[PDB]
Amino acid sequence: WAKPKKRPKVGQGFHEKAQKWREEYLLDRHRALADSLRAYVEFSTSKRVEPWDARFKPFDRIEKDGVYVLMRYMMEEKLQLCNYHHRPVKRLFCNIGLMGPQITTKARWKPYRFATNPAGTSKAERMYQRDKTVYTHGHND
Amino acid sequence: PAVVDHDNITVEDPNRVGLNAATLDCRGRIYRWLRRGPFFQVDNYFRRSVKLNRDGTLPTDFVHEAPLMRKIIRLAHRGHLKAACEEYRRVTTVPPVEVYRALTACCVPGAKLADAVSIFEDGDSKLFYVSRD
Amino acid sequence: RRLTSFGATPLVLPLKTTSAKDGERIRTWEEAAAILDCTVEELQQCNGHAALTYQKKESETELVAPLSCWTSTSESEFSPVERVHANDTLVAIARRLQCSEEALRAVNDGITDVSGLDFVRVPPEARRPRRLVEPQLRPQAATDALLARTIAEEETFKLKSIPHLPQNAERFPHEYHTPTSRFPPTPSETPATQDWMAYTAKYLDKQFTISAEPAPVYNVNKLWP
Amino acid sequence: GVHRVGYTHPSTLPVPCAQRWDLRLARARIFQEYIEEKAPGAWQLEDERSMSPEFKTFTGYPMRDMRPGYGQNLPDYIMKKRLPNNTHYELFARRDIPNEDNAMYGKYLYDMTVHGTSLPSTYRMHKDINKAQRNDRKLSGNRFKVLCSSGAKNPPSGWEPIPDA
Amino acid sequence: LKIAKSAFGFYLARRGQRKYPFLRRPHIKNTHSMNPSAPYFWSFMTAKSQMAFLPEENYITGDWTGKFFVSKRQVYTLQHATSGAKVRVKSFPSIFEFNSPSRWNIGKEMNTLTKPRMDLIDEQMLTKKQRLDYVRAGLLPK
Amino acid sequence: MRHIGQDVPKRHTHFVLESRLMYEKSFRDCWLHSVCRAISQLDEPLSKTVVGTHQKMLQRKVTCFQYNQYGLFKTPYYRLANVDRYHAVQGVAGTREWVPYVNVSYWTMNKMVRGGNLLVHRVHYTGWGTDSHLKKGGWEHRWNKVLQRNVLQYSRI
RNA sequence: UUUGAUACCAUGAUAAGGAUUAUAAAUUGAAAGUGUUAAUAUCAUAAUCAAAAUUUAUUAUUUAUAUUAAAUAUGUAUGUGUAGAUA
Ligand SMILES: [Mg+2]
Ligand SMILES: [Mg+2]
Repeated sequence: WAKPKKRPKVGQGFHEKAQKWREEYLLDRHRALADSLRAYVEFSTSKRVEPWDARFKPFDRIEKDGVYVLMRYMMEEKLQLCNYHHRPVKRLFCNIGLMGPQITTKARWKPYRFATNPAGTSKAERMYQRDKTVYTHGHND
Repeated sequence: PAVVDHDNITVEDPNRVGLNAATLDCRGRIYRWLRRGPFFQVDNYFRRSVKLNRDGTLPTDFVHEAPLMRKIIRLAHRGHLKAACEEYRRVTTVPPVEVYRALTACCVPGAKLADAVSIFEDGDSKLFYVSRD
Repeated sequence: RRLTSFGATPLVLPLKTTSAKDGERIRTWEEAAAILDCTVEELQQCNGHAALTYQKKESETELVAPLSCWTSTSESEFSPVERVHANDTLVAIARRLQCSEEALRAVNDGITDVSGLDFVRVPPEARRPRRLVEPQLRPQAATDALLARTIAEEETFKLKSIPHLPQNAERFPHEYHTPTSRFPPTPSETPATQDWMAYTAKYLDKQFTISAEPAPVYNVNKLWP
Repeated sequence: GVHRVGYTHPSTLPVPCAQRWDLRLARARIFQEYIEEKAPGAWQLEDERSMSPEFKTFTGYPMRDMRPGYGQNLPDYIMKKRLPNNTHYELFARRDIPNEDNAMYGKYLYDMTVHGTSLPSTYRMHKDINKAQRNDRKLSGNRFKVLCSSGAKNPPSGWEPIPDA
Repeated sequence: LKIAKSAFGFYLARRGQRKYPFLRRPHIKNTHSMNPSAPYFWSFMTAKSQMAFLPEENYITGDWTGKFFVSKRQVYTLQHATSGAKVRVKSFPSIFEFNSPSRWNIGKEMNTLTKPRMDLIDEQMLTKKQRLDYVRAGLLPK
Repeated sequence: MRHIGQDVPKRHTHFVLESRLMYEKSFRDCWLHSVCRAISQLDEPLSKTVVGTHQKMLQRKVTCFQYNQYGLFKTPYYRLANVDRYHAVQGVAGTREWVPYVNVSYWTMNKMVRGGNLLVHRVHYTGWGTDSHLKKGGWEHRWNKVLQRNVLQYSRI
């Protein structure tokens, strides 16, 4: 326990600098916000890779049978309306009921960050190639 | 002596009746306030107003409370015991003898005795024995 | 048959031929307050419209008495009519209301079989009647006496409605959560869903004869306890 | 299932009988009870921890309700909540204070009844005694600091302070 | 404390890096209060319900002479932009003014419009030692 | 004042008195505050009698009234400072530096226990204690049992 | 007509820190002193009741199926479990 040294005085013309810096940090933040809203909505609106992990069942099965039949003829329209976002996709599968208890229990789904890739994604590197200038919390393309 | 105006309360507090925590001389005042008895606020408020006049007259007749007492009497004469008792609750000042008369008279036909008695005992030796009539 | 204080039917003071003060119409406040035996300030509390327009009650049609001035009648207090159960006999109903059966007939036109009736008229001779409305309930005149100023301001500012939600709010389900709202949200209902037979009848096979699976006439409590 | 809750009025049954919901409304009038209209039927969850004899923590009563969002903010919480009046908070407010005896009586009162006089605090007395001791040898390491300065700056007509050396 | 930045430098001990119970740290220093989120924009560090009324601090409560700065939990309202009146907030070193009004601010609290910890650093409020330590972390050039 | 003739060795002890007054103010304002909160935030109808435009109106009227009350004490208890009645040492409650049933700081508890002033009993430093309840579920369990005998053993009416 | 615990010189007192009294009916935490405490005074009101400004040796964070609802509550560092040095 030593007596606390006194803090030096503030600065000369640092009040102006702090005002200006915060001022235009805010002005910048307006466009950063505008842009990230644009990005967020563009992502919600655009298609995604299929959410289910095909390495497990009932998904591994050849695309001409089983769950894929159930999807092509009964669920297709809906699955496309929600753009294969993993949350509504999993919910639709619960509500189709012809799988029923399996969706959470036997079936496996891709992890969050992989399931969020844009449809067409070929290489894994894509997760890291999305824009970092934008504040969407990984909800941006 | 401190006196609180309930009409004029301001942030400035010109009469300086509030208990200021940090002023000069405050400490013993604070200590006094923390020692106060369970009814202190209530008792002081009640005894600094509401006291027998120098003539031996009851405090009972006040201009601002008069229509309320009238209303109680009126209600009791039509035999609404509960409505009357519910208005008796909102009385700030000692109610005139006429109120107690009305209220007990209302208790008679339904035989309510417990209620007649608690009315009487309320007006007597609490409120200066207005009830003893 | 004892009456409760201030029956739920409001005493109304019409303007009409009034006192000899006019013999045409009632006018001043202190006048109607002398008629109804109440303070003028109460009389004004109750009537917002007639208090805002003017004090001379210029053009307004009537006055409403303060709740303490209302008188209850057996007529307004007790229900005139009685519901009929599926199994009901005139004997049963009479026992229920304590009437003699003949008295029950008398008001009901000597009817014998009650099977085609929703309601049977009750004789004034009845010992146990129903009260029209729960007695321990608070009359609305009282709660509105609490709010008098507000009710006058409602008229002054001409406030029809104050919208609680923004225009499009139902479109965004997770956005407007009032702090009375609770999870999990309930999905909107669906017509045939309650059992497989109903569903089958409506969606799958439409000539299916049994439209729903047999419904016990008594109440089935689906969330229980 | 998603269903409409339903109620059969006893007049319509092929035997009249008193419906449990009707009874529930009776019970709500008697002990005046808030009926939460938005209470989700799906959310019945007992508190496993306290309500099952299988856990060492078993009190027999639902200690907490298991609702994640629930907060001191909500009108529902406010309506069933214990006000701080006359709880331990009040007890602390009154009995825990810097000189505990000032809780039992006015110091001046006590002092004047027991001793003939008001007595200074021990600390004050220490500074007093010390001044007396060290005023006896050195003088004039001192200063004159009062509450009100006028008494020194214009002293009364008399008052000729004894010269010192 | 080592350095006294306020009075409390004299009264308080740090106790090393000491743990406090969850969400009670004695001093509320909201470094995160401006922390950009597009999708969470209306739920983050704002009112939990959009049907809540604006706080106390958006209103003139009593007879006032005037104020120096308005509080930082005050929420920016269309009138803040439009009226063209002084809007100040107490930040450090001194005060932050909203000078350049935008509708993009509207509906958020000024907590959220004022960056608590600036990327800007005064070299003149720093000891030569502290400046060294800020060069080590790769903040100040040298 | 201005350090002339100060009676107590630590000046800051006075702050403790100030604190007491805070709690007093809360007793004076709690009921009021909370009612105004609950009536303000209520989305469902208030009642049968007060609904619709009347309710909206009354809500705003109330929160307007609550904002107008100057000096009404709204500060949550965990944000009030805990300071010793003896040496005016402070500690964060819920931390090992504040001792709750005596309401003194660690520093004073230590001083007072070691020179015998408090009457306590020493128990092995490493366990739960002599107490059955603490021995079972630790701090949370004992907390619960206290709730149980303050509240739950009553079937309220 | 008085002057110290103050932002300021103004003595006391309790921490941490394993290195050879062992098994039976038995404890793996010590005195050598770690801000706040009692005789040296002779610059100054600096103390929390909210919503606040990182440089300080002395601190065990959640690492890939599903991820922000009530007091406001953390946007940042994917890089072959990979230096030196440490617990
Ligand atoms: Mg020492
Ligand atoms: Mg102070």
